[PDB]
Amino acid sequence: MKGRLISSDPYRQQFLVERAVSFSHRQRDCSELISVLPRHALQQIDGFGGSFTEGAGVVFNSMSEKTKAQFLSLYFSAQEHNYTLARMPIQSCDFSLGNYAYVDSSADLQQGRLSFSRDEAHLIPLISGALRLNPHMKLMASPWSPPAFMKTNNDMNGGGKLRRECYADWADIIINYLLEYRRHGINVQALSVQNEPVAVKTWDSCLYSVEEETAFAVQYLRPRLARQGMDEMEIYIWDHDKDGLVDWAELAFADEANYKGINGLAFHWYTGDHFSQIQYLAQCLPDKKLLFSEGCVPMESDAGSQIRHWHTYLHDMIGNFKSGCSGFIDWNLLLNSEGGPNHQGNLCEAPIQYDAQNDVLRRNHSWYGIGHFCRYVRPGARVMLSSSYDNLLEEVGFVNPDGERVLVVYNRDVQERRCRVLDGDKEIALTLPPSGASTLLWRQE
Amino acid sequence: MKGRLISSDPYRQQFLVERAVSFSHRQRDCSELISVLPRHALQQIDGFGGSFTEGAGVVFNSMSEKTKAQFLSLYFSAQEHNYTLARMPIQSCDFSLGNYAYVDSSADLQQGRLSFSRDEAHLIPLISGALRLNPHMKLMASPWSPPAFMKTNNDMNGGGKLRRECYADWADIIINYLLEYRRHGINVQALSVQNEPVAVKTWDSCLYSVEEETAFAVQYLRPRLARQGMDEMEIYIWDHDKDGLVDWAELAFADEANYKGINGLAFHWYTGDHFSQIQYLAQCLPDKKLLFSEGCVPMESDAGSQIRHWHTYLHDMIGNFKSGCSGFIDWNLLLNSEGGPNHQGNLCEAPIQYDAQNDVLRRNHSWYGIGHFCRYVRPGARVMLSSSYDNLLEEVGFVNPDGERVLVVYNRDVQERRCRVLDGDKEIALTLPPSGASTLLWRQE
Repeated sequence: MKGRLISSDPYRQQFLVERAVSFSHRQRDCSELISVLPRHALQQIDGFGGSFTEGAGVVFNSMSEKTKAQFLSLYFSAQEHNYTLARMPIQSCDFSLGNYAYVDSSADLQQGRLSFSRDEAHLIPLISGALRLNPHMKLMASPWSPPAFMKTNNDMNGGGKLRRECYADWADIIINYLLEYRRHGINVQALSVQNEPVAVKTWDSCLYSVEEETAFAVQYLRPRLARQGMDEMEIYIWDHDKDGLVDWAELAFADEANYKGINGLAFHWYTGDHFSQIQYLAQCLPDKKLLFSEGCVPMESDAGSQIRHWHTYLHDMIGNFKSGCSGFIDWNLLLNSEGGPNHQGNLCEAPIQYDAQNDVLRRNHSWYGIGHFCRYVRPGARVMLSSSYDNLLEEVGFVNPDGERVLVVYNRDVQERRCRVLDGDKEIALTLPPSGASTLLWRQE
Repeated sequence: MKGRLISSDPYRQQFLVERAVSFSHRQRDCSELISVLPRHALQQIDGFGGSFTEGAGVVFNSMSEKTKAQFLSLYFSAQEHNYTLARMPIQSCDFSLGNYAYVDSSADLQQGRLSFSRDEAHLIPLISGALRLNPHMKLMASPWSPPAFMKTNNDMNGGGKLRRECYADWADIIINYLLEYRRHGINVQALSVQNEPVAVKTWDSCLYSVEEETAFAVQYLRPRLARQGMDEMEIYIWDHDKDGLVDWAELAFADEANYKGINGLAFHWYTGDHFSQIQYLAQCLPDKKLLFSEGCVPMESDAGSQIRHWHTYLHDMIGNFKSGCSGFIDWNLLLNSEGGPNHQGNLCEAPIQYDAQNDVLRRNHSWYGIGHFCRYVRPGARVMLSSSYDNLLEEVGFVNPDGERVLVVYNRDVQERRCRVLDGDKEIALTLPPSGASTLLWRQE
């Protein structure tokens, strides 16, 4: 039995180095093992990707044609990151030049006058470019806030709630958003009712109780989607941090109608690991999807910033998938050198950043970290059962649809560590430097 | 809502310090949380304990009468560790003065000439003393090796296997052992077919294929136990390290006869964490028990060795229970100053060691670590759902039969760490020093 080993040694700036390797008959000793049992498959995953925001779009539009091509190939080429998922905003989010909605007054609403010109200039070009490289990407759309006049606070920023008498109107706008994008060759396959429905932000935000969020999904979105023949659309709820996952799910799915009309829950990583809540729901709601929909790290200039970011991405991804996660979607795919533009000054790092002045593209550690997963695991693959002799050696494995085994191993220890990947009567000894990560690919004999 | 907090700092050696504490209404911020959901109960646990071996018995017998009482109280008093489980060997194990069997020729067995002199002299006195403090202890017996003449290698040591024509006779000896102990007021409630059935040791050992081990349990042990009115006896298989747990269970429980006659699997920690395998079985075999039956650390006198031992016990215990474990049984309860007696020089540390030179008893760090669990969690308790924002802050919670909530938290980080235990709309902020451990006790309002 043989395979391919892709190894990264961040402290030496060595990333995704591939080389041919071969397994050997296993030794009797059972120490330092990372046992893999490909025959025992767990949950199915839908893919990996990042987010298209007005900010990312504006930065993309500012790239030279040469850079645009390089950027798109790096992320969407089947020979590179092969991104298969994506998330985008319905109207403005903080990563926009400013607030914007598809309709700004009750009068324009009544007269049916909507405007998508802004998305057509800032978002669609980037999305269309990506779709050219991978026309089969599964796209998800989520709102940060309904138009100002449809809210109790008359402001897209600062929280507030959707006025009860505007539920139908907001749902109708979302349908037009979908029709608008379909006209430009962009098909959406998933939606979330609202980004962080329980959190007030100084930027675009809107609050919904669990009863309100689920009612909007089942009573308003579902019937309309069906009438448009968009029955297969997936709808996710929560779309917030992992600490409140179980509490929300419990309340939401207690109602049979919600269980039937909602596909699963989306979650973020801003409050930490909380992997146990993903696992509990994976066991209680085996037929629902638990999607990681957003995460990012701040801009930091100290010596250890890149290594810390590397850890944050790998640690959360491995834990999520080992716990029942159905997919991974990073936040902004791209941002400028300072981590913008953001209309509220909430600057953040993105795996790829671009400097327009010198027309220089930069790949941060996180880009390579995500790569240990996305470059090798395909949509439809299932996580496989595996175990590690030491929790500091983080690991998770998958079996692609074609049977290819894929194992990701990350050493969070501050020392070089060893392990023996054991698959039945075959094994391969690996040595990882501190913070090193390796992806092993192989097929049954 | 009030509670009790028991805190330990292994470096400063301030163990199990208790103080009254109070929860406060939760703050809106959701960072640094260890979320607990008592309403969601997981697996039930049977208790905590240690092992009685000839070695431990000899050391116990060597103590002064005052030290014997101190020792017994520390481990079995309801006001101390309150051990509720125990494991002991059927015939000799490595922690014995030497090899010994209850009979050594088919002729003597045939005529009922068995000898329990050594058990009566070295094991029964210790066991009886413990039973005096806790008459309801759940005792488990496991063999390391059948008599030499019943094996293919005619040696209790060095592996070999039970001769097929001796299955009935070995089973009878086991029954005789049970009747011998019963006549001495000692009732056994559980058995394992063989200690480490796939491992050859320089000391007492015996190999069994999974087919052989299960057949012995179902085809020979069960019938005999039933005819003696011991049908309630629990039988465990595997009784080895966690790395081969799923593989063995898969093969054993594929047969209906085995599923109906075997109560679960026992396991050790000698090859590392491998927590995922416990979790997988907890999901696939929800009605079977996954018991941790043995573990110990070697004698080590280098700097910080006590902290490492403290870590080993707490880390494995927390991981096991979070993953589906039904109980904890430590290896030798007591050993001499050097970590013996052991007839193969396999010296190990025990939570309590006795120095016969000056009649001094010493409690190692591991004793206190185990206490964070055993002094507060009662048999029949159920693990509760909980999650941590940072897995370096290891934690597991329980709900005792009387409703008391118990949360164990261990900080494996190298710096002081903070966390907010969140129970519904109530919280309590805790600060743990490096390697610190805390047990929080409380009841619902």
